[PDB]
Amino acid sequence: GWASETAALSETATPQIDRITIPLHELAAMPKASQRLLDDSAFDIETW
Amino acid sequence: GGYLVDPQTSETIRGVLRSTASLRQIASVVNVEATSFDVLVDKTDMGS
Repeated sequence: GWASETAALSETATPQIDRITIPLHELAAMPKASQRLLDDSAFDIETW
Repeated sequence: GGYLVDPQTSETIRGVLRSTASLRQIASVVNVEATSFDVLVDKTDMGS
């Protein structure tokens, strides 16, 4: 406002509000590995 | 301000009530652990 000393201040604006929807999709990978490798390949293929 | 307010969802997910009369009330149930059940019933009677 920058109100005066005797001004009888009125109502003022108030911000309009927006809502934004983050749809939260999914990201998937599926690698295949042979069990004859998983157990015979001393590197940890599971955690690799 | 419409976006600020969100409705209170529910307490549970309620469903349509469906009847529970099943004829298992008066019929005779048996606990069979085979592949079938064989009731043997003479279709006729003796003679005298």
